[PDB]
Amino acid sequence: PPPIADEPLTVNTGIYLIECYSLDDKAETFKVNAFLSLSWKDRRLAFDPVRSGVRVKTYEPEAIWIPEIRFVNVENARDADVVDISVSPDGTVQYLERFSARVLSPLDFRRYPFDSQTLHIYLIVRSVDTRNIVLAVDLEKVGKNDDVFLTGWDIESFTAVVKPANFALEDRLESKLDYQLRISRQYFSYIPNIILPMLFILFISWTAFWSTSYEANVTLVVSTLIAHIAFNILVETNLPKTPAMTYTGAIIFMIYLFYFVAVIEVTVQHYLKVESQPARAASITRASRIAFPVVFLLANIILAFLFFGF
Amino acid sequence: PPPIADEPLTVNTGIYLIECYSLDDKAETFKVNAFLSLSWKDRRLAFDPVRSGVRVKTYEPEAIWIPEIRFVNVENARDADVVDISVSPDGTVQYLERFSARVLSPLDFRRYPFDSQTLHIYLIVRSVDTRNIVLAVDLEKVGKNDDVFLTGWDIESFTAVVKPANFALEDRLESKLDYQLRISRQYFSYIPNIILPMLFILFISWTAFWSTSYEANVTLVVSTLIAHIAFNILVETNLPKTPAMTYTGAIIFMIYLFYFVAVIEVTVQHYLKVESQPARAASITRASRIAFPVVFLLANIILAFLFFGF
Amino acid sequence: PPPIADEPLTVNTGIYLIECYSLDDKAETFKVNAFLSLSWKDRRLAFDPVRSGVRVKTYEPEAIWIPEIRFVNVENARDADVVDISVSPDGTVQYLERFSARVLSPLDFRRYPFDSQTLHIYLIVRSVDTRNIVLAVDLEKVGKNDDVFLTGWDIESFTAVVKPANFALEDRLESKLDYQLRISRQYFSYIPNIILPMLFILFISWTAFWSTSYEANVTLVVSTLIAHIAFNILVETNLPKTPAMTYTGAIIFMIYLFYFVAVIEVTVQHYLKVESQPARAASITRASRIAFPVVFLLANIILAFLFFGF
Amino acid sequence: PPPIADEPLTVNTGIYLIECYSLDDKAETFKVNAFLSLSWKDRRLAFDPVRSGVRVKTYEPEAIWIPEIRFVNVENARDADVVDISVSPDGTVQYLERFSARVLSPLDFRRYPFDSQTLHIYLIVRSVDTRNIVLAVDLEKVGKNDDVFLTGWDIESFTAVVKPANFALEDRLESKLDYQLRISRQYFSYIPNIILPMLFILFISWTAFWSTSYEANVTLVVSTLIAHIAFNILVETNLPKTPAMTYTGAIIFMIYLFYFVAVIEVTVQHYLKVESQPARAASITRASRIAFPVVFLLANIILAFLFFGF
Amino acid sequence: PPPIADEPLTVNTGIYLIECYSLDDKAETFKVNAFLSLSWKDRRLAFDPVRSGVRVKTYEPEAIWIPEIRFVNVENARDADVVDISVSPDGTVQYLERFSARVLSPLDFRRYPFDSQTLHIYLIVRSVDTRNIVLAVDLEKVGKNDDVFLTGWDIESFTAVVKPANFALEDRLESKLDYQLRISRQYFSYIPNIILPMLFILFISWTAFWSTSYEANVTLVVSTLIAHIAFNILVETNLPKTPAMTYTGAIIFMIYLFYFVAVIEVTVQHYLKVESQPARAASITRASRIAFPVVFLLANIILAFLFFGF
Ligand SMILES: [Cl-]
Ligand SMILES: [Cl-]
Ligand SMILES: [Cl-]
Ligand SMILES: [Cl-]
Ligand SMILES: [Cl-]
Ligand code: NA
Ligand code: NA
Ligand code: NA
Ligand code: NA
Ligand code: NA
Repeated sequence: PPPIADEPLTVNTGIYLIECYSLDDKAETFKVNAFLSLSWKDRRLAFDPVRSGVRVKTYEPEAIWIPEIRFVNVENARDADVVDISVSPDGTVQYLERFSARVLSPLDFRRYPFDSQTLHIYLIVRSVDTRNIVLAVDLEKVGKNDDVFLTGWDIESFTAVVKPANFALEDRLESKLDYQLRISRQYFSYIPNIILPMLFILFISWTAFWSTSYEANVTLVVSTLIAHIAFNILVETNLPKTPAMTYTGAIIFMIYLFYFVAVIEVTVQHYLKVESQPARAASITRASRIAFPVVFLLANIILAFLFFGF
Repeated sequence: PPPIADEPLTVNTGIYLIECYSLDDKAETFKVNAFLSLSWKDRRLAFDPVRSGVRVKTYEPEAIWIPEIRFVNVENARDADVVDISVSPDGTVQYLERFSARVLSPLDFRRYPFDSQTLHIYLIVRSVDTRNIVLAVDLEKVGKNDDVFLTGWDIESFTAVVKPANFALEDRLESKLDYQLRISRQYFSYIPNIILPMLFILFISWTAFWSTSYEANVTLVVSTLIAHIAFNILVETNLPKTPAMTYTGAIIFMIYLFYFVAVIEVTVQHYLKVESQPARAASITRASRIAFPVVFLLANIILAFLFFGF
Repeated sequence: PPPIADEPLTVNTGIYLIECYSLDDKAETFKVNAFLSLSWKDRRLAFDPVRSGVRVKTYEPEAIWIPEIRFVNVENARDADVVDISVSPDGTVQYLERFSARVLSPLDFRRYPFDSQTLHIYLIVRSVDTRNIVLAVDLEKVGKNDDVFLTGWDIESFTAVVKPANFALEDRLESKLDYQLRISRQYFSYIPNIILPMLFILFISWTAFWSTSYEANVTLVVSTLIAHIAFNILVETNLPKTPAMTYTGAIIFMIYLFYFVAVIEVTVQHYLKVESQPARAASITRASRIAFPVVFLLANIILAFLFFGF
Repeated sequence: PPPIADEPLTVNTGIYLIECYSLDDKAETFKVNAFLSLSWKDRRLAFDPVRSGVRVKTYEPEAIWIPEIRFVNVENARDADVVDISVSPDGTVQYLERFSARVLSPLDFRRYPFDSQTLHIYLIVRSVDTRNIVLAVDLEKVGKNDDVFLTGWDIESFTAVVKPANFALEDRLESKLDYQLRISRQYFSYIPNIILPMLFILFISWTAFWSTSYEANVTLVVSTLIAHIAFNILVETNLPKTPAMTYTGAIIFMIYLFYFVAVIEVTVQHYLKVESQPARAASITRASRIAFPVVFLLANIILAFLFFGF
Repeated sequence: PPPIADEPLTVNTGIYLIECYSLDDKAETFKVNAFLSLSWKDRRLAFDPVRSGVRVKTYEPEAIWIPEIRFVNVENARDADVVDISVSPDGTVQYLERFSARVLSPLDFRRYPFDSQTLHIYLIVRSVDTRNIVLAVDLEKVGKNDDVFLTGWDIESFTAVVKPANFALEDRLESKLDYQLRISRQYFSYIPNIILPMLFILFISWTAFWSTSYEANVTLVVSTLIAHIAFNILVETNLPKTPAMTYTGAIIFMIYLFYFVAVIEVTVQHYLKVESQPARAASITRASRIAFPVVFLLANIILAFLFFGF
């Protein structure tokens, strides 16, 4: 029994995150636990304060027409839980439900660890006989409770883009709001825990340049390579999968490449030494001692700028 | 209380994916979140626009006969959620539910990474006293929302094969539509991340051909073999299980075989050198230096053609 | 309000697997998605075709007495979903529900990979005042849809043992049918993927018999042992846990035993060589070169016959 | 509407395990699938066999007063499913529900693998105006179906301690029965699969005592130590976590300690040999050859007795 | 139909943990299974003991007004299960439900293993036309059953902070109680299982200081480094992820740093020895033998005090 008039029905909306949690990097989902606040005008149940004796009149949800607002990027039926429905005398209705749902928003991992994400929560409504359109009421959208937290993330801001998207969909108009939760990662624990030790085991690999012992060198470079793979396995949890070209993935690939050309160098130095041209051998090792750290430092700087300064 | 007439009842159907997600390579399932749109003629509730005063008359689902359309390859009861039921005056009924369900469709991994899949969603309906038959209405089947995504996949097309399958089943006719979601994988991140490093550790194993030191060689080939297994463990996540003969599984098996015959070679060179026939030894190593990369490049080319050009 | 007469009430039953899936080797469960078809005589609602005008009369499940058929080995409340209830005029009732449940049936892993399993689905019904007994109707038990699949398994047959088990249980008779889904494993992908590489790394271990260098030998045998454990970790996914004495577990244990006695041999050859009896040393190695592969081939043949030919 | 009389209301209880499954060593839970059988006297619905014409009168659960029996150590709302309620003429009521629930009972891992556990299922009931007390009826408690199984466990016995615990709780009497499922582990598969290979890799470590080559020895002892950690990783699944001092944890710790003092020994032998006192070196190695296996055998015997004979 | 009077409505509350379980270090959640006890005055259903004949009058939850108390930090709809509602003659109502819910409370890992946590359970209630305020009744808050246990934790105390938080929220007053479950970890099993073996493999690394053999030394230090990473992988389960600067993470990082500077030392000793200044080489090794254990002991002491004494 929808409200009837000469104009499209506007439904004011607001979201208020009480809790947000479980940012699943793998499934690209995150659970949320919030207030939904709908408000719209329905003159059909507008009433008299004086004859009825009360400034505001509450109703059970079965009793009156409540618009079919629905989340779009939500993986399951939401845990709907009505908290209040109250009608002002002019027929404005104010509805407030608590809800929780796991939301599906894509994450972009290219600048990880130093990435930042912008999670989305969409809301559609579909038209009936009246055209129907949603819009944001900011006093009730200021959705962050002060206690909200994503462990490992700084929660920058919770806002909504005020202009609804409206479009044809299976021969009816539909209106869609985009709420946005913006976050940036807490990278620094990674420096002690991931980047420094990989660099250490890489440096141990470079020690072989001051050795001339081919068996000491192969044992050196290849055993460090095993250590490197083992350690990569150790931190495999903090290196989420993408089809995309990640930054960290880049520097890691580059490290495998350094293990490779170090093996090539050790082999060349041993071949030259075996062919009785010790001069070229020890010149190539003595040169490598500068070359490897430097080309690394350059390749890191290029690769850093290429992802961040671009 | 089914509609009654002289003809089999046709039910027009349409699906509209709002979101699809969670392509679980292991379980061969994928979750989907879509519109179902049923439409069929029921003259029994056909009505007069003029006496009733309205062009279209809505009904609650309890009120009227709605056909038992059911998914076939769905792992659980679907999260049904009716959005609209409306009746046109001639008695055509148009029904629209939102639903989400994890769908079970087999995946074929033989050409992985470069595979493509064609996920299915089946729809049966079972006959009552009237014969009952489903058919696709394309204006409401054009199921992709522009925002649909499977991370790591390009979503090619969403279509339905218009001819229903109809068949006897426990002494009743049944009608079955096959909707098809076609996808191809985003392989390229694999090149930096999986194939190149395996090839590097394999090349490091081939370095042993320029060495004559048996201890340097065993340490070389066997330590690279450990590194190889470690690395295979590292990417174990991106190498899904099959009973079938995979392409990537083929090249991997072939790599183990190369580690084996390299060990055989190193051993032969050392045995020959120990038996005072250094000429045959260093001839076999000097030969290996060409043979190994080449037979590899051939064996890869054969193996590639065998899976792709066949 | 149960049907009343002078005889035990027979309930005809049938199962029709639409889908089966998720054979969880760990939990020894497997999900199934099928038709249940109950049929039984109730003269109390037998009726007149002519006065009522219809050959068959449908009823909602609340309206009439439907026997409490229940699965036994099912881990949760089943997803019951009634599809049809129809009454023939003599009072025979034909009931058909779609259902899905994860079923608990033990698996026997002793001959794995080459095992075969026989999953079970039991059905009990408990007596009221009438004695109650189930029995199978084969036309509705032929439960395989042609599309049914367990990835990695050939689905041999779906049948039911026609004689019910009937027994006292807490002072009432109970009747129990046993449906049986028989399957055999798709082993062959394992040969390239598990058994050949383990054999290769074992052969690399045997290379040490042609070496006399004690450091080359320890590095050889012990580094292959690390590789072996690493590789076992790699395929740990395809080696399911049992309290029972597995065949594959046997050959694996035997491989560890071969690494051990190879270490013992290498040590003996080195001790003999150190005590100035080179003849006994090189005789023991030269002997080992035949002994190890042979005793292996024997021990595998015995072990194979012991599990399969017994 | 509770039964009223001059005495505390006794409720006879019985449990009948139809299936038990999913002994989760980690969560210390286990799922169970059984009969609950309640029986109690209610004269208010006692009735006349002759005027009513029937020996026993069934009732729907809504119709009459059924005591609030509740499980204590159960992690979720139980899957309640009433099977029968029947009233004898004197007013004794016999109630029988099927149920399944995952139960939380602590496990004691100190003697693992050879441990045995005693899982619990508690039942409380809370008093109303009548005092209320539970007690066990053994004919309906004999809860094992012959088919019950916990893979990897022998199921010793299912019994209940007949004396209820009764106590004040928030100003009301409460009665609590403790049913007990006793089990002992199937250890033997562990001998081939865990303990023997660890012992082998440890013995390989002791081989170094017959070597004087320091590089051979460090490669020996340290490479076996890597193998040991790898293998411990391989069986990490069968070594469940505790805050408590496990037996298997003890022997494992002791093994690490043996790797350590073997490294210390190899180092001392090399230091003595380097300081031109070969006599003390080879005396210490020759002594170690006996000492290590022996102190191990003693330390294992002490440790075994300390956990089992204590 | 809320109670009406001149004062804000107080609702007395109490929680009684029957069981608590599943402390998930990763998700920072923990399941709980408890009593909720609400009590509040409603004169509208106050009644006469003498005319009605009973001291206390029970009601079904549908019958009367029960306040919307709701958990805040709970991840799903709670498994509500009403046990009793009883009304005293003056109109005080006493309500008691059993419930279970997984609770979301952050954990602080900085002092792990030796950490202690303080889990929270919040309770809000939102105002209607009457102002509404919660407060704790201690006789019914004493929530620990004697049997409660978190394996690996000592359960210190269960209490509630008696002063409610009250605040504006979307134009209504809200009241919020904070129950607190305090716990401290059972660390000691970690000493045999994690810290001692890491220290052992580190000491093995220090053995290299008494060796002058560069190949023995590289094999020593780098192979212990592989062992260290392997072992870290082995205990990866007991080292939970944080964005924060953990203590155990600190000592682990410091251990990687010791492997690094030990490699640097071994390299320096070999370079000095190669440049014909053996005096400086063996002086640096002989110095290292004291330096490494000492700086370690200091750095551990500083690090310990920095986390604990600060
Ligand atoms: Cl050399
Ligand atoms: Cl050599
Ligand atoms: Cl030698
Ligand atoms: Cl030596
Ligand atoms: Cl040296
Ligand atoms: Na891992
Ligand atoms: Na893995
Ligand atoms: Na694995
Ligand atoms: Na593991
Ligand atoms: Na692990």
